[PDB]
Amino acid sequence: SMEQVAMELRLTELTRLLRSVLDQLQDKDPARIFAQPVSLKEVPDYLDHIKHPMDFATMRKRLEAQGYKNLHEFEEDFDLIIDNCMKYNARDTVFYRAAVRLRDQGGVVLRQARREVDSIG
Repeated sequence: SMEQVAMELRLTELTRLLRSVLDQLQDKDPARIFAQPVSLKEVPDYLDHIKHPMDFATMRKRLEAQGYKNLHEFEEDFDLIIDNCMKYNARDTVFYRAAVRLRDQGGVVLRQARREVDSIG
């Protein structure tokens, strides 16, 4: 139908905006601490601690499959990256500190993306 097409064009444009948001968030992680999944070879007990792992590569796969229906879903995944890290790692670690900086800096980017998604429908 023409409606299914129009909906698909909306999803495509959302995907385009989320791809730019993702790029901006990931620049706030210059050390690449959140770039890839925590290695189960190197942290074999990770899944006893963290039930829903997340990382930027895993978000990017979902994005490119147009697997985010709205910004709320995408934010949920970003929040898991931060929140998982802040639980698994102690406060006095480079990892926890990197999460706090990503959270603080990403907030700005996400504040305007919410306005852009409401604005452009």
